[PDB]
Amino acid sequence: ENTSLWARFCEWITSTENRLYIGWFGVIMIPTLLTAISVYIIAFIAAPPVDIDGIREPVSGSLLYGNNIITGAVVPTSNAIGLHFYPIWEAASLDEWLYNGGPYQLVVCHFFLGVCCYMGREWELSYRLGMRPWIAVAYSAPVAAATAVFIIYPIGQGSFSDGMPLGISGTFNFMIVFQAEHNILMHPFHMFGVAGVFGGSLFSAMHGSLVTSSLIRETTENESANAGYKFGQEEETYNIVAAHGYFGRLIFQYASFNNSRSLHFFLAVWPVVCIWLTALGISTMAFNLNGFNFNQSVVDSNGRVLNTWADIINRANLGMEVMHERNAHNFPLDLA
Amino acid sequence: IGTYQEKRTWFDDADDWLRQDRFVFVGWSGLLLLPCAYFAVGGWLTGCTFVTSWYTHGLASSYIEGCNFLTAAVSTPANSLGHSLLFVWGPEAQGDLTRWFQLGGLWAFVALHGAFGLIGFMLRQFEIARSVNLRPYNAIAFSAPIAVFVSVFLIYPLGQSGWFFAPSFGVASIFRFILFFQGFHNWTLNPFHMMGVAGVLGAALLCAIHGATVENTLFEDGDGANTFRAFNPTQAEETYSMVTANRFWSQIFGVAFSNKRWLHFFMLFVPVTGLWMSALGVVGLALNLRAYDFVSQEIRAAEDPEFETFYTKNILLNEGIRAWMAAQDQPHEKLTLPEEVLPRGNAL
Amino acid sequence: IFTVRWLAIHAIAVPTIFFLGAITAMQFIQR
Amino acid sequence: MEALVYTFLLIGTLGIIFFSIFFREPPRIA
Amino acid sequence: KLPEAYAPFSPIVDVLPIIPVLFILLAFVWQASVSFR
Amino acid sequence: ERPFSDILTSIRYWVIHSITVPSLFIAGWLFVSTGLAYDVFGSPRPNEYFTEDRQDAPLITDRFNALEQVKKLSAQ
Amino acid sequence: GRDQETTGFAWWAGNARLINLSGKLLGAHVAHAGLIVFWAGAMNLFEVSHFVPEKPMYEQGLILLPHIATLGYGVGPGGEVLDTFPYFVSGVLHLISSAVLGFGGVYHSLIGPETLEESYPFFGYVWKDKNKMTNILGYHLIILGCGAWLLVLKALYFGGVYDTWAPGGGDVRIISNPTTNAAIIFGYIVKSPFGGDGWIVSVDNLEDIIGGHIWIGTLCILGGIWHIYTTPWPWARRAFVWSGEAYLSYSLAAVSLMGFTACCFAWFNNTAYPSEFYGPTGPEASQAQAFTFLVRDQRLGANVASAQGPTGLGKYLMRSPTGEIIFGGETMRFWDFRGPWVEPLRGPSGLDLVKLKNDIQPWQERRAAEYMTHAPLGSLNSVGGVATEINAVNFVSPRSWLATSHFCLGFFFFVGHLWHAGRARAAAAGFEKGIDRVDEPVLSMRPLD
Amino acid sequence: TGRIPLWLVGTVVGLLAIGLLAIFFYGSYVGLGSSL
Amino acid sequence: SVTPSLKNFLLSLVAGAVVLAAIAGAVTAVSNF
Ligand code: CLA
Ligand code: CLA
Ligand SMILES: CCCCCCCCCCCCCCCC(=O)OC[C@H](COP(=O)(O)OC[C@@H](O)CO)OC(=O)CCCCCCCCCCCCCCC
Ligand SMILES: CC1=C(/C=C/C(C)=C/C=C/C(C)=C/C=C/C=C(C)/C=C/C=C(C)/C=C/C2=C(C)CCCC2(C)C)C(C)(C)CCC1
Ligand SMILES: CC1=C(/C=C/C(C)=C/C=C/C(C)=C/C=C/C=C(C)/C=C/C=C(C)/C=C/C2=C(C)CCCC2(C)C)C(C)(C)CCC1
Ligand SMILES: CC1=C(/C=C/C(C)=C/C=C/C(C)=C/C=C/C=C(C)/C=C/C=C(C)/C=C/C2=C(C)CCCC2(C)C)C(C)(C)CCC1
Ligand SMILES: CC1=C(/C=C/C(C)=C/C=C/C(C)=C/C=C/C=C(C)/C=C/C=C(C)/C=C/C2=C(C)CCCC2(C)C)C(C)(C)CCC1
Ligand SMILES: [Cl-]
Ligand SMILES: [Cl-]
Ligand SMILES: [Fe+2]
Ligand code: NA
Repeated sequence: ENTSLWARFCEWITSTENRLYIGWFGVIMIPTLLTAISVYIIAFIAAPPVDIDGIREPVSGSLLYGNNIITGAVVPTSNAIGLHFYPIWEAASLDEWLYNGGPYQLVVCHFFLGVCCYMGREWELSYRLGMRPWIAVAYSAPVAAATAVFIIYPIGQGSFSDGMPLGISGTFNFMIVFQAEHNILMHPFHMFGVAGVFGGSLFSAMHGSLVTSSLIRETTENESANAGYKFGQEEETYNIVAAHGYFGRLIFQYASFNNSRSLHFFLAVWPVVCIWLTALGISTMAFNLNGFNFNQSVVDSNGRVLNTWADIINRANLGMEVMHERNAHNFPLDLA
Repeated sequence: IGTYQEKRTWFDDADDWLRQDRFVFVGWSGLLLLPCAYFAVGGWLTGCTFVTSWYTHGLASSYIEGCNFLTAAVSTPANSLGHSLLFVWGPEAQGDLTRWFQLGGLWAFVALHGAFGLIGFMLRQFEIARSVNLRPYNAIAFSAPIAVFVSVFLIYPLGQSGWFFAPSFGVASIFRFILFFQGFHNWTLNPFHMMGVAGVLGAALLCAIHGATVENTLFEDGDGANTFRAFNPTQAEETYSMVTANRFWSQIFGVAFSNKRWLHFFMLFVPVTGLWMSALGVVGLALNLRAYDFVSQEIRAAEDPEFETFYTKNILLNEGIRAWMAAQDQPHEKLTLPEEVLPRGNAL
Repeated sequence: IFTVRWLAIHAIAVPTIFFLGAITAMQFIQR
Repeated sequence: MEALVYTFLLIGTLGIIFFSIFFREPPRIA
Repeated sequence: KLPEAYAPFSPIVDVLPIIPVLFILLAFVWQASVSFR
Repeated sequence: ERPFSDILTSIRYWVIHSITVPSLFIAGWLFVSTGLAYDVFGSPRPNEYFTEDRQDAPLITDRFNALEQVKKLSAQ
Repeated sequence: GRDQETTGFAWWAGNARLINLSGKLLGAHVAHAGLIVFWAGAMNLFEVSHFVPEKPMYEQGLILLPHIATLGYGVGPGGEVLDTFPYFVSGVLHLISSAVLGFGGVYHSLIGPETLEESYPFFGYVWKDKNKMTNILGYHLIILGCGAWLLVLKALYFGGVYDTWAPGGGDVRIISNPTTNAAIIFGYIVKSPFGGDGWIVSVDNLEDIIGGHIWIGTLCILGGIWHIYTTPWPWARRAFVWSGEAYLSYSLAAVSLMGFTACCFAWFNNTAYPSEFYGPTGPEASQAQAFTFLVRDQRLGANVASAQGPTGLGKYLMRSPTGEIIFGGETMRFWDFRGPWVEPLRGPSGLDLVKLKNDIQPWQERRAAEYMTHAPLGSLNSVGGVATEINAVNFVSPRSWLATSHFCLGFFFFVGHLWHAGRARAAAAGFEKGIDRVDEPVLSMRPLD
Repeated sequence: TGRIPLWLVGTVVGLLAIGLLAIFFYGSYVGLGSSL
Repeated sequence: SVTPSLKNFLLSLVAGAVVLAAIAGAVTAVSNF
């Protein structure tokens, strides 16, 4: 082929003979993701405490500073920074950069770039292999949620300090404070997201059980049935008609989904759509829209307030609200 | 049956009738499923429509009181009734249907009829699978929702002081139950809800990934831009390329399935295991064996007044939830806490 | 007619319409 | 010493992932 | 509010904005009329 | 079993049901309006939540004799 | 109409049957444009009918009336509504024009030629005639440039627009001397999008806005002419896919980016979205609360300058990481907020201690209190305040509605870029319907990836 | 049984269902449960 | 008997037997048509 080095480089980058597919989206995914992985690992293992709330009250999140895996995290950037860009070269010294929560911002930025390029790379390999290019559309839902909880919510709230901490207990803290300040449980989009994950579990179990049951006898006893299927079988090893008949008889006849294609499109579209909706809900609440507020909505003839389960939810929300950041509030209304 | 069929008995006539393939398969399991499930759903609807919780939780939880679909709920009975089964003929209601509604007996009615309906539905799955000669993997999968229902609505309330702490059948009531678990049991920190979360999220991931991968590796099989028409239910060849999907995911992700049976077994396996682990954790909570704290970190924080982690902040949040929800969530305690004892931050 | 499907339809239809009427009437109550 | 154990466990998990990716058994067609 | 000449026509204005969401439902009705041909 | 399309497009079905579906709807409206719903299901009316002496939410606080307790706590 | 048998597209993709039917495609696009204008007119009439000029616009949930008011048209000093008639005129005009456009869409969709290539060569594109597509792009680009110059003319010689930075409470000012400097105007686009910089969202002057729209209008007209008189370069031919769905995907990506930008503009910017009509922003409300409590505790004796908070950092005033004096508390995250009611109190090194003692004017206090009580926090059912409220106030800020809605739209149109773009690539290559099943590419590759 | 076409029945039933839903929302904003 | 709760329990047993026999008789009658 072309003797030029650039043509050889382009051939190698776009080659489908690589064990892992590099691509043009790959040449941005690899460095950003590797940088994020390196910083996250070194920060999670040994990183000094971070003044997340900007009140000069550092929070320890690394293993070396007395944390386990469950409590350890990469603490978000200092509230004093806000949405300001905080690269390493901006800080006076590495000590200051570590103190103000720079590693969180570095990891979040390089990681957002990485996941966007990962979606692009999924499309690119689909195009290179001659297949339909919509796996990336399905993958957009996790990307949407990650952007909402790492980028969009900090932007709406005006500080990276409100982004989800890169840890487990940090994740739980983020969830609890989010419920306190937005009543996410009553928001119809977390409702759709819950319906989506529950439906994903239900439909995954249902589809897997139906396909496993309909699996035609190609392997007898004394060994696992997986030996009956071959990677190059190029045939359906399961009786689809029996599975459809079972599913129809289970609830009611003419339950549709006699198409394998229709069934798999439904499997693809239910959780993806619901995760899209819940990510949009997180972003809209990032712009302070909140869920339903039916507090004191029921009153008697004379005007006395009749409490509802929404009122008990509000009591729990009040409990979370007055404790989430003990020392960071100087004025009665949070508003931030 | 085996050596010979002997003579036809009335059981044979009943079996032949019940096993007919009509629009709604009743079967032998139907005699338990249809009445129980029908009464459970109808009781939930009547309770969310007309029955109130003013005497049980001191809360208005019906449509006729002004509640909507979100806030209406068939509330659990009063705590003073303990774990009473609350039969409409029992020593509590003593036959008064209206007062039985008022005492909260509808919750016990709905819960018991729903439990027997779930038993009947798994029996229905077994019966239908046996009729069509299929390995009953879907009943085995449905064992997980039954485990969740048993551990949450039956085992957990029995471990506590009464039905009062069970989940009331409703939307906002379930949300209250969830927040109560976070505040009191620290349920998020429990590794079993962690495994359940992992199982459910992985099941959703598998559902989405399998659907997308199948829909994006389809063989052509047709000339229309609508790929759904290019499929026959009775065809033998696979409608999507397994080799192409395996290669794609091997080069994108690193590992990929190469066995359809194993793939679908994994799809069945992940959510069931997640739900079963969550059920075991809920049993532990029923006994109040909660994974509430890491004692090492609490001791270090007590000795070191400047050591702080997200775990300690979560503990403070739980403390706030408990203190501010106890007074109205548990009226039987009669907690008249003055505002000066409630934990509270600064200027909030 | 009065088949099994008839009963299955009417067990979830007559109560449904009755309750829809009840809820509609509730919508026009003044405290 | 707990940090050492946690680091070892994480390193072991990552090494298992690496081996399962780059030293997998080849998918045998037919 | 509207100028005093157009005050009686207030109900029509209060009803107008929902027509655009009626157009998509009309498209679905039209498709159903042809058996989703 | 006749297909649902044939039944739903049959004039006989509609002439049969056009006097029964409204009858059920009107029955439900009458059930709510005539005060029967409160009478049978025991939900207190908007002017019956609080009595002369009970100015707060009621509490059952008894296992047996709960019938008498809920009867004296409920509107008389 | 059409059917699936003759087209290959089911009903749920029926408009895809219009890809190669130029006349009916024109009819559909004209009908949707008529729909847009109809919503504009009808919603404007709805808003004016439900409008009481005594209350502020943002109190009553109006989104279009603030848009009209920002262009002048019946607002006095301080954003006081004088005449509601211009709003009515705008509603009626957009509505009647929508009726005309709807008739046109109906005609070009039902009776007009199905394909315009034969009878009307001037309108007969082929989705791959690059010169014709560039010509259409040039025409509509010229139209957009004319619209931008229309805005410039409105601000220059037709009464000006509502400057919220005018001395006092803001007023309708005639912008003279627009910022026509290349460095200033193009410094916004290369500006960072992070805090303190904000990319183009941080445009603060009316002069900058008018100069920018001047540059954009001139460039759009020039680019329209250029794309009219030229064919894409040979490198441009290889880089892009040339099909109708490809062009749709490019436009989808562009408008998704624009939707995200509009969401951020509505949430953060208060120059092009004056707070007199849209209400305070998030940062504006937080700064207003801090300012109100500062003046309250300063009136009750005390010395806010030396007042130390519980954290030892400053209860009312502190120092930004750069060193600028800023309001204390959580609102330190919004230290880069700039507003008409707070700029007079800022010295060279930030908030001035002396000015904060005696230079505060009562109108600033009233505006700060009003903004504090109307912070952009609400519920889905329009219940004002934080999630833990008493369900007594009926208010959600128009900024919140605009931000949430147009962010959702931007995200969905990014998903549109993904979908329609991938499909364009596959259809151009030939994979749109599936694997070949006779020559799979994968079967021609060496094993083990 | 070709009289009363199925699409007409579906449209009428859908209109009734949407009207019922709108009545429910209206009742959400007035009377009991309206927070006033 | 001695206790009212016991009498209610026995009557509940009788009523449950009645409904169970009703279900069995219904299925028998429909099976024999
Ligand atoms: C605003 C959205 C919009 C628009 C502008 C169009 C436009 C169009 N569609 Mg389409 N469609 C849409 C949404 C839309 N669609 C949606 C949401 C779906 C999913 C259900 C479809 C599914 C679909 C299919 C399956 C098909 C089309 C087709 C068509 C084209 C032919 C129309 C025709 O002749 O039908 C017939 C016209 C009538 C039956 C007349 C009744 C409707 C008219 C327009 C009355 C409008 C009322 C209005 C108030 C009149 C105002 C008058 C004015 C003077 C004030 C046309 C250009 C067809 C096509 O592909 O073209 C070849 C086709 O087969 N569409
Ligand atoms: C939305 C209107 C529009 C559209 C759709 C197009 C579309 C097109 N133009 Mg055109 N152009 C326009 C407006 C437009 N132009 C205007 C207003 C002008 C006057 C300045 C020009 C002047 C122009 C010239 C001179 C040329 C084109 C060319 C082209 C074709 C090649 C596109 C390309 O180079 O790829 C993509 C472009 C790039 C990868 C380079 C990016 C350059 C910009 C300035 C980067 C700025 C980045 C900056 C930091 C802002 C970032 C913020 C951002 C994220 C929002 C293409 C079909 C070429 C052509 O084919 O000739 C006919 C060509 O030579 N255009
Ligand atoms: C470019 C991005 C690179 C990063 C991707 C990382 C890939 C992870 C692959 C590891 C899989 C491990 C199982 C090996 C075993 C293995 O994969 O064998 C390969 C197997 C395919 O085998 P077969 O299809 O032949 O299975 C049938 C057998 O029963 C015998 O026929 O794939 C799977 O089982 C499902 C894929 C794993 C599903 C994802 C695993 C999720 C675990 C994530 C662990 C998180 C740890 C966090 C760090 C603390
Ligand atoms: C408890 C009890 C009982 C039982 C009873 C029953 C069983 C009842 C039934 C009931 C029922 C059975 C009811 C029903 C209900 C229903 C309803 C109430 C409806 C609902 C629906 C709706 C609300 C709708 C919605 C919507 C619309 C509107 C639009 C579109 C979409 C949809 C469709 C979703 C007895 C006798 C044992 C005795 C003792 C006590
Ligand atoms: C194609 C087609 C489509 C679409 C269509 C369309 C969308 C069209 C357009 C339409 C339109 C969009 C039209 C418009 C209309 C409007 C009008 C016609 C107006 C009128 C006005 C008047 C009559 C007056 C009024 C008034 C005044 C001015 C003053 C104030 C008061 C008032 C308001 C009363 C569809 C989907 C169906 C599908 C199929 C095909
Ligand atoms: C008006 C105004 C202003 C101004 C503004 C401006 C100055 C604008 C312009 C802007 C601009 C100046 C824009 C541009 C953009 C561009 C872009 C966005 C591009 C993109 C690219 C692409 C899309 C491509 C891609 C690719 C590659 C790279 C590779 C191969 C393939 C392709 C070619 C496809 C201111 C600020 C004062 C504010 C106020 C208003
Ligand atoms: C401006 C104005 C006007 C107006 C105009 C117009 C433009 C109108 C429109 C009209 C329309 C445009 C209407 C439409 C409507 C629609 C509808 C009414 C629909 C419904 C539907 C439903 C309810 C359902 C459906 C369904 C689906 C969704 C699926 C499939 C199946 C079915 C079909 C069932 C007038 C005259 C007043 C005068 C004054 C001024
Ligand atoms: Cl926190
Ligand atoms: Cl504060
Ligand atoms: Fe499958
Ligand atoms: Na606090």
